[PDB]
Amino acid sequence: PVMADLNGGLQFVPELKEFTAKLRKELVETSEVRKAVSIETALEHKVV
Amino acid sequence: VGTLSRNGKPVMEVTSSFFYRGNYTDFENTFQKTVEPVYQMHIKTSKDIAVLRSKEWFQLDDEDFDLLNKTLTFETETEVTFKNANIFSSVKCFGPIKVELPTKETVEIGIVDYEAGASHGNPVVDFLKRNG
Amino acid sequence: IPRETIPFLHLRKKTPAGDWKYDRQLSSLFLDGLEKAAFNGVTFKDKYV
Repeated sequence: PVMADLNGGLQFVPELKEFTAKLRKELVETSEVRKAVSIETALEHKVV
Repeated sequence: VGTLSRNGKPVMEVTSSFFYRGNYTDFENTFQKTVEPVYQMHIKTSKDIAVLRSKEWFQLDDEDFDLLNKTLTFETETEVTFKNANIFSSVKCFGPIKVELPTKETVEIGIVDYEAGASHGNPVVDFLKRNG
Repeated sequence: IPRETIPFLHLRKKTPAGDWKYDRQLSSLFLDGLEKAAFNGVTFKDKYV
């Protein structure tokens, strides 16, 4: 039999579940924060 | 606002409001100090803390202070000179930010320190009406 | 347990690569519990199975 490993080195990133879920947290945060700080600075401007 | 004092301590405040009927266009000699209602924000998330750090007018005594899951009260007065009926020639909105402790006693952690020239509104009280 | 020899009964440990190898130190703990079970014996009082 032939086992072909066409995984591209993801065996060697350790604790992949938490690592994946870090990356996803930091895009959702960085987006969500910057969407709220955007909306509020365009209701300040609209009041002043 | 009259303040009656005996032996150099306040006893009571008299608050009379008069009204000259007529037609005035004298907005250079006009002003209004209101004391706004006390606004309460529950800081749940880390965007709530970031939206608040956005605001130039949210001064903190220690900028490293942890806001997360704390409850904040904004005790705010706003002084306001005029230009016309609708446009303020100056806005000021100040007074202390307080955090609820686990006793339910509140304690001053911060200041509000909004200033401005020409303005069609007070952005602080708008922010706290929606968010608080 | 002679060094450079695996017992017949042994516990394993997951290595960061993700295989399970004979861990000597886990395996000792197990066999020491098993030595005492054999002399003194084990209780299961209050265990529900």
